[PDB]
Amino acid sequence: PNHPLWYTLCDRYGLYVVDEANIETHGMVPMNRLTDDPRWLPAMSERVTRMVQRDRNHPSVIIWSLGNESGHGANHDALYRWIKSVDPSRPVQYEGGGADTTATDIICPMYARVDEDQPFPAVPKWSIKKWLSLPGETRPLILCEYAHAMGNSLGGFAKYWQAFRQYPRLQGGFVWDWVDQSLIKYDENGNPWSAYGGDFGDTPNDRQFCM
Amino acid sequence: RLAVMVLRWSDGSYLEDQDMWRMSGIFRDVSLLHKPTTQISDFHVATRFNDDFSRAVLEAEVQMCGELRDYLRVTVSLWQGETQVASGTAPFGGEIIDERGGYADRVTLRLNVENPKLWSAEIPNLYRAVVELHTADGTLIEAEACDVGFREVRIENGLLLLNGKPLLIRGVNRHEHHPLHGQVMDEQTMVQDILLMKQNNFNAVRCSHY
Ligand SMILES: [Mg+2]
Ligand code: NA
Ligand code: NA
Repeated sequence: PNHPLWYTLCDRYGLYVVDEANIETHGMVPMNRLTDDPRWLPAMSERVTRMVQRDRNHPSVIIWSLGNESGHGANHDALYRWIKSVDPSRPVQYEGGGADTTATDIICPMYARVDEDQPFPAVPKWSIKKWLSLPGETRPLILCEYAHAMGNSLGGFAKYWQAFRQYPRLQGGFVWDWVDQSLIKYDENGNPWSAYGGDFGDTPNDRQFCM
Repeated sequence: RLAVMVLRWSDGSYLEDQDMWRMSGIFRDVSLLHKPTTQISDFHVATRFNDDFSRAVLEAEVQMCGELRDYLRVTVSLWQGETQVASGTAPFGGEIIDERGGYADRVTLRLNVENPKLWSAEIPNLYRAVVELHTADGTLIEAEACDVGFREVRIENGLLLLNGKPLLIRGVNRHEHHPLHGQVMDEQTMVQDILLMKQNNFNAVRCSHY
């Protein structure tokens, strides 16, 4: 959840917002180790319920998200249903565990390609066109993350938009991402320079991946 | 002496506007068939399966025409080669279907088949079903027969399934056409077509359009 002013500005200027619980357990092995564990349900529940209690009156918020990259655990299903009960006015989405689980109203993959399948075990990233028409699948597809804009990038951006315009149920996506997370450091003359992972003696680090 | 007056055009032509040569005549077989007065007038064969296709029930509905009699029987027997695999015998008289009763002139036979050999384009396993109309005592009146392929066709979750597996149709539309004989079909040409189709990785044909 963002600084509270953010939603007021989105209300007034007019932007659709996905409000997302502060829950990410990406580094767990497997990714759902905590989110499938009932002992972590109380902690997760508060991150979801208190966001809804804070932000539910903002019209800019159109979709609730259960968090990010935390696999798919029984705790997600429980909190999915909690939101659906207390606030029927907004769909709930969640990408973890393969982007089309029972804890999501929207197929919301990250970095699924337009035409090319990436058939990873357990959590495949289907071509978005193919994904829509998988046997029994009926939900809209909106990429929670796509077109990773790291450095000289956004190659093939037009391919997404052609697909979005052609397929009614491809309803767009959220580019990753808005702003480089570089930090300012200063040389011996006080001249500023943009720093990334590792430039602060931080180790292990993931170098320029913050930008 | 038979006299047949064949018209090229009729009100039927309005329903026969296929993209093909417009021809006319007696272009398929003519035959004489002798049936007994008490006869098999219709029969339907169905095959239903359990979830893993390790068990089947062949269901055969048989209809008769002629005089209804207590001594009449139908036997449906199922054959794989010279081996009889299942048999069922019953007198006529279907189950009650409404307030006025049932079909006295019908009977449904149900034959259990364990581990049926399944029919597909890949392996066209066939059984022979023989439908005997006969007396209780076993005097034959007449027999009809057909080839039986144990297969289930169904659409589930948006997939066309054959025997529980999603088909991939390598199909072709085929008209009945011969460059010399027009729209008259012969066994030799039909067989030539089927061999060529299968040799070229086709598994399906649409009877375009009749
Ligand atoms: Mg036409
Ligand atoms: Na669309
Ligand atoms: Na990053």
